[PDB]
Amino acid sequence: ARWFPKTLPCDVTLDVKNHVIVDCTDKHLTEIPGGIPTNTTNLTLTINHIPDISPASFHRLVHLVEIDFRCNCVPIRLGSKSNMCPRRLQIKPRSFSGLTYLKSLYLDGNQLLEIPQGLPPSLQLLSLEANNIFSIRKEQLTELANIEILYLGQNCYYRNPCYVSYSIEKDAFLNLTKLKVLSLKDNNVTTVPTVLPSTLTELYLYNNMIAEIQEDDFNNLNQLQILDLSGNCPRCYNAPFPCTPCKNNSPLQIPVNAFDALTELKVLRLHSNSLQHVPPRWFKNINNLQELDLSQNFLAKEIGDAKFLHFLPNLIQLDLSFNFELQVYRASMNLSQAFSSLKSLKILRIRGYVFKELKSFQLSPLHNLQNLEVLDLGTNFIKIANLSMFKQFKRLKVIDLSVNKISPVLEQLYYFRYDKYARSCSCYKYGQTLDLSKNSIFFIKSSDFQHLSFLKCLNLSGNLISQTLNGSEFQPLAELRYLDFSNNRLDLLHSTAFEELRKLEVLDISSNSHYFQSEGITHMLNFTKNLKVLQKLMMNDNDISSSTSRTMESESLRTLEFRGNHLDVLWRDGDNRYLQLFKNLLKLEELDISKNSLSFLPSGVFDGMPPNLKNLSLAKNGLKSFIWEKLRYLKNLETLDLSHNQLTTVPERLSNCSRSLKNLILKNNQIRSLTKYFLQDAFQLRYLDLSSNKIQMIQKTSFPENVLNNLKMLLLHHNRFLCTCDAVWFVWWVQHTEVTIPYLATDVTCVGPGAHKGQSVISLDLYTCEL
Amino acid sequence: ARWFPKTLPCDVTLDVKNHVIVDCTDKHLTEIPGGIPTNTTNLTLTINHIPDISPASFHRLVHLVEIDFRCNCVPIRLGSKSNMCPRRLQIKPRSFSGLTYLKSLYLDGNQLLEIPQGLPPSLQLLSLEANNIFSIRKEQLTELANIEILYLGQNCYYRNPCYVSYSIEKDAFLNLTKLKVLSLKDNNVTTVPTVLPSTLTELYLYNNMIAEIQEDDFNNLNQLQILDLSGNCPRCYNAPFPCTPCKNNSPLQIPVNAFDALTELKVLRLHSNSLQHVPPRWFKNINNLQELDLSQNFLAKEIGDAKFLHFLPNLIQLDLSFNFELQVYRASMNLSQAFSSLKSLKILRIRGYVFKELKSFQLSPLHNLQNLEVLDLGTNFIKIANLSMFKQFKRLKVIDLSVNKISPVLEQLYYFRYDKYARSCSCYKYGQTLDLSKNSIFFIKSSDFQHLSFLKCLNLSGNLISQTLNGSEFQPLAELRYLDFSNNRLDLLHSTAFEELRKLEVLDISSNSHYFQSEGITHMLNFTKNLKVLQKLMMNDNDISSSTSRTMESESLRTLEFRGNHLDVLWRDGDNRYLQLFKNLLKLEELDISKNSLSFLPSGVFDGMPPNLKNLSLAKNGLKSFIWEKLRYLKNLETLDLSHNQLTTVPERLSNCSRSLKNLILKNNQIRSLTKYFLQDAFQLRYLDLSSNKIQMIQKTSFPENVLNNLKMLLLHHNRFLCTCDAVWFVWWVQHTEVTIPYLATDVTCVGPGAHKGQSVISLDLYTCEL
Ligand SMILES: *[C@@H]1O[C@H](CO)[C@@H](O[C@@H]2O[C@H](CO)[C@@H](O)[C@H](O)[C@H]2NC(C)=O)[C@H](O)[C@H]1NC(C)=O
Ligand SMILES: *[C@@H]1O[C@H](CO)[C@@H](O[C@@H]2O[C@H](CO)[C@@H](O)[C@H](O)[C@H]2NC(C)=O)[C@H](O)[C@H]1NC(C)=O
Ligand SMILES: COCCOc1nc(N)c2[nH]c(=O)n(Cc3ccccc3)c2n1
Ligand SMILES: COCCOc1nc(N)c2[nH]c(=O)n(Cc3ccccc3)c2n1
Ligand SMILES: *[C@@H]1O[C@H](CO)[C@@H](O)[C@H](O)[C@H]1NC(C)=O
Ligand SMILES: *[C@@H]1O[C@H](CO)[C@@H](O)[C@H](O)[C@H]1NC(C)=O
Ligand SMILES: *[C@@H]1O[C@H](CO)[C@@H](O)[C@H](O)[C@H]1NC(C)=O
Ligand SMILES: *[C@@H]1O[C@H](CO)[C@@H](O)[C@H](O)[C@H]1NC(C)=O
Ligand SMILES: *[C@@H]1O[C@H](CO)[C@@H](O)[C@H](O)[C@H]1NC(C)=O
Ligand SMILES: *[C@@H]1O[C@H](CO)[C@@H](O)[C@H](O)[C@H]1NC(C)=O
Ligand SMILES: *[C@@H]1O[C@H](CO)[C@@H](O)[C@H](O)[C@H]1NC(C)=O
Ligand SMILES: *[C@@H]1O[C@H](CO)[C@@H](O)[C@H](O)[C@H]1NC(C)=O
Ligand SMILES: *[C@@H]1O[C@H](CO)[C@@H](O)[C@H](O)[C@H]1NC(C)=O
Ligand SMILES: *[C@@H]1O[C@H](CO)[C@@H](O)[C@H](O)[C@H]1NC(C)=O
Repeated sequence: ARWFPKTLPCDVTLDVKNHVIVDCTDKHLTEIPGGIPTNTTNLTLTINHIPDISPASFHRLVHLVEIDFRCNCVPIRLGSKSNMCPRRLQIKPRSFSGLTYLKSLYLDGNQLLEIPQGLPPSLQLLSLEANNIFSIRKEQLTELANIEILYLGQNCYYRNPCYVSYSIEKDAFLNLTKLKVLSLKDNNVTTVPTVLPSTLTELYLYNNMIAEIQEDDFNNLNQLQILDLSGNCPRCYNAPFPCTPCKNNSPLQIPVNAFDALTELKVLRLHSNSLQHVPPRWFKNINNLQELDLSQNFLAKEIGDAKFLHFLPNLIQLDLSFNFELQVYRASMNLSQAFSSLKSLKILRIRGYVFKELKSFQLSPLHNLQNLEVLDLGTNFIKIANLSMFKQFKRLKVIDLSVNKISPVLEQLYYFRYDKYARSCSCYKYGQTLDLSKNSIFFIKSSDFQHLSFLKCLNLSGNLISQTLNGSEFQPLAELRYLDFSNNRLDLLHSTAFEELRKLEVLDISSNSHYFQSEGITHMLNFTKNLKVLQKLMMNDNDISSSTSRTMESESLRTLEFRGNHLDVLWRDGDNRYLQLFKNLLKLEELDISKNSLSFLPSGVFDGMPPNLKNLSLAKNGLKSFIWEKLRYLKNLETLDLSHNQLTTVPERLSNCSRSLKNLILKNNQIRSLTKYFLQDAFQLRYLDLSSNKIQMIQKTSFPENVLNNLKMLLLHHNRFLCTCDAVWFVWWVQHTEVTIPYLATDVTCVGPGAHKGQSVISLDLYTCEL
Repeated sequence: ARWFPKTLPCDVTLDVKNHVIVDCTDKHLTEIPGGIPTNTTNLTLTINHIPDISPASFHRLVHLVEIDFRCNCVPIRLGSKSNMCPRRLQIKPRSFSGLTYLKSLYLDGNQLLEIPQGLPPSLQLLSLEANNIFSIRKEQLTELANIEILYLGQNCYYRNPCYVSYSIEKDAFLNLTKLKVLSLKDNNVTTVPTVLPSTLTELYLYNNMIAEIQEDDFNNLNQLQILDLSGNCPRCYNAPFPCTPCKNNSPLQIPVNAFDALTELKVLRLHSNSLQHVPPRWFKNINNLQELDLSQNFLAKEIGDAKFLHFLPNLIQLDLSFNFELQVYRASMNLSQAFSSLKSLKILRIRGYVFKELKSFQLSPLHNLQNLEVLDLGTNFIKIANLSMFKQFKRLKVIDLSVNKISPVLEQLYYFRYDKYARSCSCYKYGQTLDLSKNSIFFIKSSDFQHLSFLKCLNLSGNLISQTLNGSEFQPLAELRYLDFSNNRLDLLHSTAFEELRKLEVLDISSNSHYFQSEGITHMLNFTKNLKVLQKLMMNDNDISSSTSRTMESESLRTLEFRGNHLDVLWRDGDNRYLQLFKNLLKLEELDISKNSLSFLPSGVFDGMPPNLKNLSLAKNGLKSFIWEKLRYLKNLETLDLSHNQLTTVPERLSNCSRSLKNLILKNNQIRSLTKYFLQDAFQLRYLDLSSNKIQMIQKTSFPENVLNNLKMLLLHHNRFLCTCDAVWFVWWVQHTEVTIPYLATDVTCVGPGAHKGQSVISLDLYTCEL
């Protein structure tokens, strides 16, 4: 099909407008490759080991609007220790001055000592994060007259130390009259640099050594929308990065008038500034403020008073998390009445207040916040809460009591990571959610959920629930669509478990292995019959090796996850009793029986499958053999996942095994060669992964072109390809096909013979085979 | 050193007396190898694919006392499905008649249709388990006149069906006048064969279809010591193998006088015979009975009466497990007073009686059993037990309440596997043990252990204990030496946790990841300081990535297991705070820090190790690099485990890195070659494992003979050895060395060049390299 093989080790993409995008991310390059198109608008060379840039680098590439050249020499402590960068990136004079249309230049993570000079006046975005530039001088910024976005952070901090204070000359940035975004985070800065251009919308000064704000510091910044001063005078208790507090337990000192000019301010972040008081006067001339982060201060007392809230009627989010007093376990949470001023508030987070008992009235300041959607009281060591108090919170989307000690999306390292916005080189959608995960609930009964019939998802994941559910425990939860009961100890003595949840669409009972791990106890896996609208059942990692019921039954269920169990034991060769375990799941479309130690599949398994099975996984089973002909029984099979097993062969004729099969995943097996007519007449096939096997040769008979050319994708990487004259067809076909084959640059490689060892097949000249 | 290389693919061992033991177990043989020594006494050829035996097989081997030729054609359902046996083993005439001294012949698992004829009269043991011989005729046993031990079981059952009843001619075995042991288990037998020779000591008739015992079936068996009739009329409820009960819920019917002749009987197994009553009259003329198994019957009621116990004053073990009535949850356990007649009883097991509440007086029948050592009341769904009742059981070695629902060694498939004696092809030693594992204990306090100060080991593994231990919870356990607290939710707010256990030698807090998995909670890992005689601490799989204490301290601790945590995060490059975490464990000799995602080791780690570290594991870390010179800091290092990582190199000179190092494990890495002088002057080295790497060449310089010849073991298997003329030394050395190198038969193999591919280096003739 293709007249000229793409030999360039980079992905190439058009988009008309008006971009030619060349992506060489992580291609182990030591040089900018030759042959990059002349029309290239966006060139990405991130994560390679290109030791320099010169006028030759970009000579022909005059239409470049963006160079992303990040992490070609990452600082020692941030980067790989197996392949350390020997010496800082070298940038020779006039390497960029030619690039008349260059709007964006990323040079992060290259150990640069200075702001590269000779940059073109078209430049809008310059990024220099994670270099060794720790002294900014007005003279070096004159080239940046038209610059709008300037990232200078992470040049002086514990992962990349400069061993001195950061220095910024007086008025360094003032004459940058178009600068909108300035980031000087993670830099050992000691004072807000001044005067700043008034054109700024976003100023990031967090994680620095600024002990005081002068009353003038933000005087002219009347366009500023985001200000972040977090992590100056940090709260260091249980900090999981090195942490130096301001001396004398001092807070970051901010004059009461410091923010007066900031009338456009939308976001103010004062996380981890050791604040003991939040003076109302701060917010006098800011009315448009939407997001305020006061997490990680010492505001426990202030939470009970908080007069400043009366000045914040447009505030959408408020974070007061991790303000607890050291060594104190409060009896209760004292929320000021001032919380009732927050007419616009959608999200309130008060993790880590740390208190024993939550009572209904303590939340009364929140009762009339009409727009409140999220109340997050996680990680509080709450021991006692009458859950019925949430009858007054039907309007909320999420009530998060996660990680508490109750008994009758944000990343998991969010509040405690160093820089949550550092650049590297779920049942909420069902409706109202009560997250009780990771608590101490050992016993449940109906009245625990009294007045909570509005709930659509309940998360009980990671409690201690160890009882014989009989259908009486959740009786009030008449609307519940999702129940996450994972990480408990479900005891399925009774097949009536869960049947009171009459609207239940999704049930997770994964990781309830405790009672399935024990011998000669009853287990009623036919409990599914009673749940008439159940769509998805997850029963992963339960170690299930025995069952009292021979069959699971459902008229509704579409997806069953049954991974990490012992069907190998249930289907012990010679025992027929459980071969139809899934057969009466009549609408079942997706079955995951990966990680079940199925070395082999007894005969009967495929006949036993329910008639509409579409997506079957047998991954990670140690399968050593597989009667491919038995796929004939699975008349609606579309996706078959046999990844990570020990198969040594493919079928003689795939078309003779299944007429429906579209996606066949055979990665990570022991396949040494393909059968002579493997894919012959397999017209349905659209996706074939044969990566990470031990294949030497592929001949045309096995891979007919009328089948290959309808493939959306064909994965061949990490095999043992022998590039002799017998491979002439494969090598040609690979070089000239339209079919998408990932990693042709990286990992489609001859292992021999000698001459061609280690070489990419895409680059292979086999002219000697046609003399 | 050796003049003639051992080329035979079998392990060969002398023992003077007077045995030449040739072991070819699992060597993928399709033929009996040539060159087996003529003096061979014991030849084992188990698990190979040798399709026949003939007079050539053993022609020269006239001193053979034993042939173990098991599983060269295992029945379809018991054996491998990837390599099924095509056709039953063929035994030609007169293959054994020469073997005049043959005392033992195992031919199990070969699909034999008949009892091999022409066997020598010296034969004492014949084993034919898992063949297809399901009709025994007196005529075929005339060859076995001197036989003592005859195993005929597993020839007709669900894993290897014959589709008919087993047949034994009248008096078939009678004229075998030396037969001591007869096993006809798992055979679809319908009646006790008669008459049996009176010389029998052991008779195994379990797992069969015998509905009745005739009163004379065991009349003449006055030497019989073991009788097993289990699994005839089985109790089939929650059976995890296919199970057909006798009709009408009938028991195995046994006349009251059936055992009268059995005066020597020591062991009687009546497991899973659906017995409702145990008539005293059975035991009238058996006084020497030591072991009785009555598990898996319907003896719940009978346990409360049990008059038969008065006839059993010499009984050592009694098993009454899994006698519960279906659908009944008794309030209490009713043990007859008759239990007090059991003067000799050491072991009593009553698992699966199934009851709610255990009370002190219910065990009073056991109060004066002076020899009682084990009381096992596991798997009973006990909800309530005042543990102080065990103040009356100081003399016991083990009190097992494992797998219950309390809240104030036997294999895990023991009671419910088909044939617990089927042949395939711990803190008890500290003193008194109370096993509370896998219960529902959510909260502990001191009084829970009142009157239990005698305890040496307590197993709390797998409870729900989720509290902030402060040193008050275990105060009475003044003698406790071992605490298994694994699989709980330890909350280490307080460094005083566990300090009341003043005699504690071993603490397991593994798999208490719950509170270490959460961010910005306190964790006092310095709790170790208070435990003055603590020798071993296990804190595996806790996911530990943060710690409030910088250092762990102990004057006593010798062994710390810290595997499955996140030291990679604690030692994040640039953070120095935790680099001395283990340093003040002054007597630490063994440290396991495998599975900690340590891609690299930051500098400081080895300087941070405590000074007497001997045994270090860094296995399974994905280590991509390792500064070998840093081993100089570990001045007492003896064993270093770097298995399962990604190391590509060894040190230039191992001796220059450590003077103390004796055992170096480098298996499962990516090592492609050895340094020129790798082991030069490494005089301390005794064990080197380089198996499963990618090594092509080993030269003499790297492996000097003065170092090699002090090695206890040297592992080289599963590498990528190239057998060219450059390998001449290695191939010679390997063939001629005394040094133990396992798997020379199986997996020390040339990968090339072409000519020698797949060939063992032991067998390699490289004469062309000296032509
Ligand atoms: C932040 O700047 C301070 C100086 O303000 C650096 O601290 C100096 O570091 C050297 C070498 O570690 C010491 O000998 C000096 O005495 C230090 N001075 C002070 C005042 O502490 C600090 O290392 C810088 N931080 C980073 C991460 O580079
Ligand atoms: C044990 O013997 C019984 C009969 O004594 C076998 O059962 C017969 O099996 C055949 C073929 O399956 C059937 O046609 C008959 O219905 C069965 N007869 C009866 C009376 O049940 C049984 O197959 C044998 N078991 C094994 C495991 O070999
Ligand atoms: C030892 O086996 C006893 C019967 O099986 C079995 N399996 C469970 N999962 C139970 N949970 C459980 O509580 N019991 C006890 C029980 C027994 C009968 C009636 C009511 C409660 C259980 N018994
Ligand atoms: C969220 O920040 C909590 C501070 O740390 C922290 N860590 C634990 N592991 C506790 N267990 C625990 O019960 N608490 C609450 C507490 C706090 C102070 C005094 C006594 C009890 C815990 N608090
Ligand atoms: C190309 O560069 C422009 C300007 O920097 C940018 O807006 C656009 O999103 C880029 N496209 C990419 C990386 O695909
Ligand atoms: C429930 O909470 C757990 C544990 O915190 C989390 O993994 C899971 O995503 C939640 N489940 C759902 C369905 O939201
Ligand atoms: C479920 O299990 C078995 C039948 O397989 C039976 O004992 C029980 O009554 C059944 N109950 C339901 C709801 O299917
Ligand atoms: C050798 O055979 C004899 C007779 O069967 C037996 O007693 C002995 O255990 C055997 N020795 C070994 C090591 O297998
Ligand atoms: C215990 O068991 C028997 C039933 O076999 C009954 O007769 C006896 O009286 C019971 N005793 C007590 C104290 O429960
Ligand atoms: C437990 O029994 C003991 C008698 O050994 C007694 O001291 C104690 O009061 C009982 N405890 C409870 C909680 O019933
Ligand atoms: C405690 O019990 C568990 C079984 O529940 C077992 O794995 C462990 O070995 C026991 N602990 C000790 C120290 O024997
Ligand atoms: C330890 O906890 C117990 C009970 O929770 C309490 O009696 C005691 O005061 C605690 N010890 C200390 C020093 O707080
Ligand atoms: C553990 O560390 C804390 C400070 O981090 C200290 O208060 C405490 O006493 C230490 N405990 C021991 C037992 O050394
Ligand atoms: C390593 O070898 C060099 C050269 O013999 C020597 O100077 C140095 O002391 C040696 N170090 C150790 C730890 O043996």
